Amino acid sequence: KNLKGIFSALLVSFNADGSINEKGLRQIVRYNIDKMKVDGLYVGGSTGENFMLSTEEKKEIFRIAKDEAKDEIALIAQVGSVNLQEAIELGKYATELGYDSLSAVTPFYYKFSFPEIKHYYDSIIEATGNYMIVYSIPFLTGVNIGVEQFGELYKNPKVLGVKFTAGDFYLLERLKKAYPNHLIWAGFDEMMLPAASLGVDGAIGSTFNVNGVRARQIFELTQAGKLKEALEIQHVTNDLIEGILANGLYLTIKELLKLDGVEAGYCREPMTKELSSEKVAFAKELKAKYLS
Amino acid sequence: KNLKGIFSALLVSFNADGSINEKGLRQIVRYNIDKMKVDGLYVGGSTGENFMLSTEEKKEIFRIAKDEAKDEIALIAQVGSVNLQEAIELGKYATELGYDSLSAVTPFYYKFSFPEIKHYYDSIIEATGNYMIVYSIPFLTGVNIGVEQFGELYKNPKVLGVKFTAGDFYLLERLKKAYPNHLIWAGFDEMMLPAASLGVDGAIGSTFNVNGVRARQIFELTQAGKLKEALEIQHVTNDLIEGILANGLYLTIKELLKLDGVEAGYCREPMTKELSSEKVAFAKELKAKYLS
Amino acid sequence: KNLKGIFSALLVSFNADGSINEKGLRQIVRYNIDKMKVDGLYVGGSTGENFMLSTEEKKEIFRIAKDEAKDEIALIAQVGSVNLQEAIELGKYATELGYDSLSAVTPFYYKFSFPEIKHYYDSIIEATGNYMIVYSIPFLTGVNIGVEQFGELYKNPKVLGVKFTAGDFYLLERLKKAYPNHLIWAGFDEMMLPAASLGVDGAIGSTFNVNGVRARQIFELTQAGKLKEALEIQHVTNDLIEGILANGLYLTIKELLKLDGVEAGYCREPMTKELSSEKVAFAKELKAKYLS
Amino acid sequence: KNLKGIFSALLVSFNADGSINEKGLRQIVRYNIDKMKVDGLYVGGSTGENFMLSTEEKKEIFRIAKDEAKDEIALIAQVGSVNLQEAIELGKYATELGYDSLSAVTPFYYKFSFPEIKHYYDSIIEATGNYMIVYSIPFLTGVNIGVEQFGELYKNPKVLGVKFTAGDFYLLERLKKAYPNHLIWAGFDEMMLPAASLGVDGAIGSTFNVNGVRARQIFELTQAGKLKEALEIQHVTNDLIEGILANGLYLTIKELLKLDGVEAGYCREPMTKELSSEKVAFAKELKAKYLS
Repeated sequence: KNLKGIFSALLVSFNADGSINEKGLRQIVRYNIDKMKVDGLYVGGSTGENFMLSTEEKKEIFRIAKDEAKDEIALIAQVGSVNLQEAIELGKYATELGYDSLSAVTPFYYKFSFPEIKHYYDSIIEATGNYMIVYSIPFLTGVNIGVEQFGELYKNPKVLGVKFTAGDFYLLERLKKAYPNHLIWAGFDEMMLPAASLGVDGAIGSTFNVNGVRARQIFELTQAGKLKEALEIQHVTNDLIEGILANGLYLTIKELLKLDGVEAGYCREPMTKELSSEKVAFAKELKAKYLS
Repeated sequence: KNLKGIFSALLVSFNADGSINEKGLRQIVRYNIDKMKVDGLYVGGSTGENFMLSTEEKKEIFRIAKDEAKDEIALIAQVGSVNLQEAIELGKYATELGYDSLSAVTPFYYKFSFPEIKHYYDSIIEATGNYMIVYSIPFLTGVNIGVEQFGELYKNPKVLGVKFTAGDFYLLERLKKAYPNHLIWAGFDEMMLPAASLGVDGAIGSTFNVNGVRARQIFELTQAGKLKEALEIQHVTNDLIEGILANGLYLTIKELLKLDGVEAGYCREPMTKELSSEKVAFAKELKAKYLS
Repeated sequence: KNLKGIFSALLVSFNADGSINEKGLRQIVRYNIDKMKVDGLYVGGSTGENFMLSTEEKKEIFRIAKDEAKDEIALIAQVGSVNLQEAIELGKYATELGYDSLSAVTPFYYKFSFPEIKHYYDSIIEATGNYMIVYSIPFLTGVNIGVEQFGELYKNPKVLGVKFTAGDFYLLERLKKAYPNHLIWAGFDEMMLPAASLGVDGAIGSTFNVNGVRARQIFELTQAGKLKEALEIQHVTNDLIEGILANGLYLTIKELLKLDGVEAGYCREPMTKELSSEKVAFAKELKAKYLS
Repeated sequence: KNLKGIFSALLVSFNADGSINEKGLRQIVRYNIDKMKVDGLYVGGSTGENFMLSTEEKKEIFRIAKDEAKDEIALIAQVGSVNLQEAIELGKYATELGYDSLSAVTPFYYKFSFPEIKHYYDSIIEATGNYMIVYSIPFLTGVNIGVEQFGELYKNPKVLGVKFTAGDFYLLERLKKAYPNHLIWAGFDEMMLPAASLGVDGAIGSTFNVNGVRARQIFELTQAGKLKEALEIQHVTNDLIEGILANGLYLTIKELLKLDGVEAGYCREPMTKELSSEKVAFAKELKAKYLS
């Protein structure tokens, strides 16, 4: 399966007690495939509230997403953790389910050396036999990987490239220059246009769960050099994203899904579980203005 | 029980495959009680390599540590996690095992609001019925709590105080001024003297597993106003700690335990699991210089 | 004069004792106009080694640059300082010489409040009667100005816009969306393409003193939607910039000028004043690969 | 002259137009000598609003301060600048006025290399013949100097030690261990007690202009091992400092000087030049609570 193009970072529907709501999760998967018209789903990322969940819950989500998606789209499994044994267990399970690639966040909390980081990727790859996408998110992890360091990771032929949720466009250019055959997915939806201008191969985004139509337009128009139109659509997109961030990122994407009849559920504690009535009214304004 | 004084942050003995070495873990516990003469153990913190382990492995460690220490010292169980349901489950287990207080790291990775942080602490306390010590470690978590926010957390009468592994001595003084009946444990071993000079109630440290004799001397002498002797002991201690840090923190403390007949074992991947031979020899030099 | 387009941040030629070499400075001005084909010069910026100089030296550079350039190109005078009285003295002098606009760095070193920063700009504008361009360079100053704050600055109708030497492309987009008639000049030469993709109005850059031909090509091709070609030229440009940064930015640009018969002189202490012979040889390789 | 002990960082009296008020500056010098009973004065540092002034103004301040103080106290002249030629000119002037030592902030704004920083210090020392105190203020300058780097600076026998306006007590202890004969002055007044516990040789502080009685008490009680007493006085001191910081640091110290009859005047633009009315009243409350 071609892993280029537009991937939603899959949100998960939770019940009030924090358990997975399977019906709701399935409705989110279907909405992304049928209505957002994504090329793929990136499952178990930050957006899936993954790091607040048990290993069993993470397995449940992988199972559900794949059973619902079947073979209609590409599927990437984020299996990274501070616990390398958990990552390997999850990696094996997603690979056995048929996920097209794994991805793994750089290990965090502790200050791991680069050799420890490389061994972590190499271990998951060896144990699973699957492809690997390096998940880079400096603003959450505090981990910054340089161009030489990416080169060392890329010595393993099963590393396909990087989910680049980072704002350094000089690094972004140098990585494309140095490793032209390795892939890059942009991770900041509000910076899609300038990333696409530097030749990234796709994008993985939480806002694509509701704004997938615009996201594809910006990407395809930019690659075609229709910059004036791409920019107009990036401007509207970012008015919507600005509102979503101000109101509460995951809760507001979910409220926007609910407004279209998707049972997107609660957020998982210790995140705030439910929007206040004021913020629900704010999310309705965003719906009326940008997604009607 | 009295929770003041010197607490070692308990290191864990791992086998080559990353499983727990029960024999070796009870030896580290014994060495702390009998040879380091600590007031208590802080179990499942950063030093215990806790964040790289499964829920079951964390329970095992709590079980073994309590089974060995019995009633002889104070015991604090660090149960914090990005997963609040895990924290609750661990908090209940440790309470049922008889731990004298719980402690929990501020939830990390995601950027949680202060009301979400307070709700996390209040939830663990309500579910367990046990005491709580806030674990503050900004250099790992990126989370900074202010004096006013501590005041809000301390509105819950079961919050005893804070493990302050933080380098802001202005904040430290302000907290002791503002909340005189609440406890503070210093978390940076290499700054014990200046922290004790500001009236902290004890210390929780990784190096006390091997340097617990000097650590008690710095603390007790500083409190008695014997600054001359305390400083001399802090200088030697920091020669040892500078060496430990340069050679590899958890591995070098484990090696120093091994040199005293304690089966401290390997570190847990994704941490480097054993020292290079040259670094083994460096730790033997530290042992000769500072701990024989 | 039109202030859009390509502006070199003017380097200055120093003698061995740190005094201005007039003959060399005029050669630099001429090279930029006649060979780099710039739209204008930005005089007295970081690149001019401005902050290491006396007030009289800054005035002599303004005087010389303007006498050499006459009315052939646009000229912007950076007059910012921690000293507001100095900034006003320089602003008046540059305005009297006929500079097309002033620019001023946000006052730095001390942690100024935003109302202090706004008063600083309004004060320079009132005293001089000239236009003003806000010079934003967070990586040197530690000052970060937000969208709402730019709006307060832009309440003064003499503020034309901002020199944006910063790497936050979400802010960049939001600024162009919120204040579409105010101008933005890109300040990071190695990020020109993605900046131009978002509709910046020009660029101010140190490397344009030698790479002005390619810099204009990237900028014009990007705005025309010729991204494939713009990206190829940005990749070569960045191979050159990477080498310049590794070798020493100001000295290396001066070395590349010298190789074309421009007497670009020494750098000013406390910067290193001269390249080593090894680094001169390195600059010759850059010349042979990228500028021959 | 003995340079150990308590040094006020001299505040400067400005007129409404920003010019030096000589009468007010002499009154501040007198008040420090006669009422605060300081060991000495640190002239031309951040507290003196130095970096917002012209070279001539800085000279006037140095001349006036020495003329007023004569030989009654120690005097240190801060002459550092991004302009090394200015630093040398200022250093020569203060030296020939008879200042007991010079001091110089690490060059800032530009990202200077360590050999450039060392050459800056050696150059000022060579040109003046005077002793040098390294002025380290990381939170303003972003410059961090390590133990080994201080060793390299200390190879010049005229480098006496460091004004440590920094929060790292581990570094503080290491520097005192490594270079026992070199001096350290604490730069943060609100952390005087823990700095004194680690054996610093004195303190240089802005709040000593108004609170030098308690400052000397904390320093001396701490050095005698009377910690419970020192801590009490440190608590009251930090209540006053917390108020001062919240109300506006330099303006509020100046208001407290004015409330004791000293014509401490305005601050210099671009700093806010006078307190708002409500903040005048708050400063009055500080006077009544802590300095009456």
